[PDB]
Amino acid sequence: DPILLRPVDDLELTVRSANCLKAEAIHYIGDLVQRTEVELLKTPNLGKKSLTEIKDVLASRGLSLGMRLENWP
Amino acid sequence: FGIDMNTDYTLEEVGKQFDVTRERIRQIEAKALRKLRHPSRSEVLRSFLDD
DNA sequence: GCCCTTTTAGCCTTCTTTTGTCAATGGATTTGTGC
DNA sequence: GCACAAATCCATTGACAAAAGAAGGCTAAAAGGGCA
Repeated sequence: DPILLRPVDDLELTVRSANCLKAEAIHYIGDLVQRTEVELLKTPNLGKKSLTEIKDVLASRGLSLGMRLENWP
Repeated sequence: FGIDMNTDYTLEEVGKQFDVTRERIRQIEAKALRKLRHPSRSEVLRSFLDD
């Protein structure tokens, strides 16, 4: 789906968010929606704030956490 | 810029209106243009560009 | 008509400025994280 | 719930590079006149 196939700087969130995404190899939304609360939380310097803003932005776009990908690419 | 206003001022005039030095004004405007460059803020403006 | 001449308008490159551009730097909150 | 541990947003400071004016010289039209 077009929503999960955009860059990590697509939804325009905190710069710490993008830094942590590239620090856990997050560069596309396809597996960014694959990560659940714990998996995202494990990262360094990505506490409540960044992950919960991810939650809020995708909720404004409606999607959810940890969606299991096939047909990727 | 001249948006909904009279003569567009230089950086120093914007700073005197904001009591900040010109380089902060340049950083702020660059920040805003970066924010506007991405879609969700660019799709509507960009359709005005038939180029 | 014929040059001479005198003149003035306009471009045309230097120099002085004004304005923007780029790099670094406290230091303040803030967010993260261990307890 | 608390207490430290960087990440990082508001502002300088310097050093500078590129328009923008201001001007001073050259071309260079361009009035303008005067032997018949």
